[PDB]
Amino acid sequence: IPKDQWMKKWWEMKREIVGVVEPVPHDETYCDPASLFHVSNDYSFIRYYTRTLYQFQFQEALCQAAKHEGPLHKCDISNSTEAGQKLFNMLRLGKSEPWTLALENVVGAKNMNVRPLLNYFEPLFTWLKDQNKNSFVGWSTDWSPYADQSIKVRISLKSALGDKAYEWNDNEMYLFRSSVAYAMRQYFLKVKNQMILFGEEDVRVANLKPRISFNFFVTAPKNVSDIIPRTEVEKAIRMSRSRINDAFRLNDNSLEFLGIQPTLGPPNQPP
Amino acid sequence: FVGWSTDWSPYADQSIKVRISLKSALGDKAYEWNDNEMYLFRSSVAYAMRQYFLKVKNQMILFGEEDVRVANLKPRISFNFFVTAPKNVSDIIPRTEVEKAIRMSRSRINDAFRLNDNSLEFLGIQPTLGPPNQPP
Amino acid sequence: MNNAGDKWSAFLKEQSTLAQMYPLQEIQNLTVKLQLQALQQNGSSVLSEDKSKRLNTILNTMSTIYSTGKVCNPDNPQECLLLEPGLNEIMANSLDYNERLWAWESWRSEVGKQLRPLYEEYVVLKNEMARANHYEDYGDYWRGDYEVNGVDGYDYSRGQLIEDVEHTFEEIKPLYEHLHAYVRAKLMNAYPSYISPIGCLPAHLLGDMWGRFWTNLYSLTVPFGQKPNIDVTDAMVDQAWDAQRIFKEAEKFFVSVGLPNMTQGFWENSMLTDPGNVQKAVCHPTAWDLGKGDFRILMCTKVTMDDFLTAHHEMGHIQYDMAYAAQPFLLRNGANEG
Ligand SMILES: *[C@@H]1O[C@H](CO)[C@@H](O[C@@H]2O[C@H](CO)[C@@H](O[C@@H]3O[C@H](CO[C@H]4O[C@H](CO[C@H]5O[C@H](CO)[C@@H](O)[C@H](O)[C@@H]5O)[C@@H](O)[C@H](O[C@H]5O[C@H](CO)[C@@H](O)[C@H](O)[C@@H]5O)[C@@H]4O)[C@@H](O)[C@H](O[C@H]4O[C@H](CO)[C@@H](O)[C@H](O)[C@@H]4O)[C@@H]3O)[C@H](O)[C@H]2NC(C)=O)[C@H](O)[C@H]1NC(C)=O
Ligand SMILES: *[C@@H]1O[C@H](CO)[C@@H](O[C@@H]2O[C@H](CO)[C@@H](O[C@@H]3O[C@H](CO[C@H]4O[C@H](CO[C@H]5O[C@H](CO)[C@@H](O)[C@H](O)[C@@H]5O)[C@@H](O)[C@H](O[C@H]5O[C@H](CO)[C@@H](O)[C@H](O)[C@@H]5O)[C@@H]4O)[C@@H](O)[C@H](O[C@H]4O[C@H](CO)[C@@H](O)[C@H](O)[C@@H]4O)[C@@H]3O)[C@H](O)[C@H]2NC(C)=O)[C@H](O)[C@H]1NC(C)=O
Ligand SMILES: *[C@@H]1O[C@H](CO)[C@@H](O[C@@H]2O[C@H](CO)[C@@H](O)[C@H](O)[C@H]2NC(C)=O)[C@H](O)[C@H]1NC(C)=O
Ligand SMILES: *[C@@H]1O[C@H](CO)[C@@H](O)[C@H](O)[C@H]1NC(C)=O
Ligand SMILES: *[C@@H]1O[C@H](CO)[C@@H](O)[C@H](O)[C@H]1NC(C)=O
Ligand SMILES: *[C@H]1O[C@H](CO)[C@@H](O)[C@H](O)[C@H]1NC(C)=O
Ligand SMILES: *[C@H]1O[C@H](CO)[C@@H](O)[C@H](O)[C@H]1NC(C)=O
Repeated sequence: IPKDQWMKKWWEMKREIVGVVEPVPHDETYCDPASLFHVSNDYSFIRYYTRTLYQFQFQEALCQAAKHEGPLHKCDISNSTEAGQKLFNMLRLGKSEPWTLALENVVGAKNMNVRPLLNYFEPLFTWLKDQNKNSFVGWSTDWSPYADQSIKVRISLKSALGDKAYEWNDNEMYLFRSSVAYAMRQYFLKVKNQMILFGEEDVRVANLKPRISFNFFVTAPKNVSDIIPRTEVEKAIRMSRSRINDAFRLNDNSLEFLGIQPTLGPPNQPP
Repeated sequence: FVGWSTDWSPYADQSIKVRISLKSALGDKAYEWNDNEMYLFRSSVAYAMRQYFLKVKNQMILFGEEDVRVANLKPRISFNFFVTAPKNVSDIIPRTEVEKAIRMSRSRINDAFRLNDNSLEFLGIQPTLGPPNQPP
Repeated sequence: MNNAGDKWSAFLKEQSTLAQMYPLQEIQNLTVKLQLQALQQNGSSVLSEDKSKRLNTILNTMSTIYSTGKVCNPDNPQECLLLEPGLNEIMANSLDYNERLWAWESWRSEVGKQLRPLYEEYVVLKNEMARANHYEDYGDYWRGDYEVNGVDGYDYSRGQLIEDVEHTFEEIKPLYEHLHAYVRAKLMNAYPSYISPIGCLPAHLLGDMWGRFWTNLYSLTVPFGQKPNIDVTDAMVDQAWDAQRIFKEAEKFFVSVGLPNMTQGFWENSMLTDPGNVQKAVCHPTAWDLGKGDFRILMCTKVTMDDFLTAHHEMGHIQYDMAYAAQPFLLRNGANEG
């Protein structure tokens, strides 16, 4: 992971592994994982994962020596000397032997297994499956609470220009972001009388596709957590749409903002 | 000559002067040249530099609106700009490369401001009209 | 305590240098080789003096920044909320979307920004330290705690942990998806027009600051709220259960499975009850294995079912520590960290 792509990766992992999406966008200036105690104090965190499995691997094992018949969550290993001796055979071992051998002395396996956890939670898993008949299981890596403020742009270069059409590389994206920032500056200067220093880094762009159709949203100048509401962005685009069209030699049909529909103009009539 | 001038500098030989006449090319319906127009012009110049360095020298240089330094702004809208290194201000791009970059992407700069090659004069970059093709 | 810890650390460091006289290429005794591995790891002693002091400085700075992190009102900077008091209560009790979002964002903007530049240098320094000890990366050094070699069947490589964890997580995903769907459906009725039925959950609506635990969401996701949970806290009060007999009950439970009794000096040296205000002590339940058959428990035990379970948990640690008392001091620890 490059040093300038930590957070973008982190919130890309939470959206598809944990299924948790950030409420507001975070740039590279944030260090969200460092806000956790175990990250900022140099503690290995994989220990809390394996320990979650081992106990069940122990428990499901200890209920076999205790001769448990019902569900695993109702098991009690008390009054069972065989289970205690089986546990003690590994307890007395300490570090003198590899942990795999210690596991094989209780669970009979050399590698960590996750099946005991599923066996433990099966009575809950069946109920949850029965409780989600009409709801949608899973999640999508494309939705976010701030996606309601995004404006989608669709560009068709080879239709408005035909031949002699430039290619949409990163430089064209920089020019487009600069044009959007200029439009925001013009709107905030000519309407609200507020001098806001927008830049090309304050127009955040995602979901770039070969169609040249992306989603951009304009944030605060240095307060990325703050997003300009979509209504003001639409008003700004309407105010200075001709300049944006001229900057790319497009005319109101190959540069569609998908929510900002242009007005053709009244057909003036004779008397 | 006794004395000195507050307008000369050793790096002033790398400066490119831009002269803009809004009310002649557009007449009426002409926007005013405030700071936002200057930001747009600097962004266009940075885009032109990026295009030149990508399509010729095969070098990816991340220019920005802060790397096109502008001085001597006047009500005529005539200033002097020079393009520096992305984060090495002490380093100035030589004027020849800047002129080549402007020549390469002058149409885009003209379109961004609705000017046509006569109200946007770069004072050193003269455009070419085009050969008058002849019948047999 | 600082002097004792420094003397112990100096002794360990000077013995680590002496342990270099016996390379692993010739040791044939399994436990001797393992003890040599335990005492041979240079750790932070392999870096230069400047790098070591910089690493210690940045670690201490990060720890202090996390500890002293306070969210303050710009209107009145004098009043601030700390992490443990208040802010955790805000994240675990409030049902207001805006308040939870403010708490989450303020905590992750006041502490994370101050920790990003320090963490960037911490990563590089740890990578350099790991590479100085013939490790590809510091994460590999972390994973080395599960390394097993030269057993002919029980061997475990450091790179095997990653693939094993990845394989195991894909078998939990089917259950986690259903649990997440149920949690989202139940939260839909508590925070309307914010939880999409098709997307994920916002990070600030998981009952806790970081989402590490969903326990505080239980009140918002109880399956059958009309049926009370199994609670026996009042029953112990009716029978007058002090914090002296619950440990006896735990001991009886332990001995019911064949595990040995408690030590004679364990009860006398223990602090099973809070010393009040006259004596200042800690309250985190901890087990202590001082050595020479000295096992003790520190716990400000109240009269609660959770206290009973915590007492059982601590007695578990005590029993585990007692089990390997005959092992050499370097091997007086669990098989691994979990
Ligand atoms: C970058 O941008 C971000 C935004 O993206 C910005 O962060 C915001 O900063 C502001 C200012 O500090 C925060 O607003 C503060 O909120 C504090 C928390 O208490 C309130 O939290 C909720 C806020 O809702 C407000 O608006 C709604 C709708 O208008 C209104 O109903 C609320 O009353 C409130 O005004 C709110 O839900 C919450 O509600 C309480 O009461 C209900 C009962 O009504 C109860 O059910 C709840 O459980 C809860 O107890 C509560 O009102 C708040 O303390 C704070 O107010 C103090 O400070 C201001 C000055 O800051 C004083 O004027 C005021 O008198 C108080 O002393 C203030 O309201 C906002 O939450 C942040 N948002 C985010 C997302 O972070 C950053 O500052 C920007 N940074 C930079 C550098 O620019
Ligand atoms: C941001 O941009 C700035 C530029 O704006 C940049 O700063 C430059 O960095 C370079 C690289 O370090 C500097 O060049 C170094 O100069 C050192 C000084 O010794 C030399 O100084 C003069 C340099 O002239 C060079 O070019 C001319 C013309 O091409 C040529 O004739 C010279 O020989 C030389 O190559 C030079 O006049 C001077 O001359 C000596 O000898 C004559 C006799 O011939 C004698 O009369 C003089 O008195 C003098 O003794 C001398 O040659 C130099 O040490 C250094 O060379 C070492 O380092 C490079 C690598 O850096 C090795 O490759 C090399 O083998 C040597 O080990 C190098 O030549 C340049 O001067 C800087 N300019 C400015 C304005 O600062 C920043 O680095 C940029 N920063 C970032 C972050 O990007
Ligand atoms: C590895 O060395 C240990 C320590 O010497 C051996 O364990 C026994 O330890 C006791 C106490 O130190 C000694 O009195 C014994 O002589 C040691 N050996 C035996 C067989 O009891 C251990 O046996 C050695 N391992 C091997 C494979 O030789
Ligand atoms: C520890 O460092 C010393 C030098 O300081 C080096 O000789 C040795 O190989 C390193 N590793 C071990 C395991 O001793
Ligand atoms: C453990 O000790 C208590 C008294 O300290 C004693 O009553 C009890 O019988 C002992 N346990 C066993 C199994 O004998
Ligand atoms: C279209 O109509 C809108 C308002 O109805 C107006 O602002 C805009 O200038 C019009 N565009 C034309 C006439 O080209
Ligand atoms: C003018 O001529 C130059 C080279 O002589 C050429 O690059 C440029 O495209 C021409 N411009 C026209 C024909 O508009």
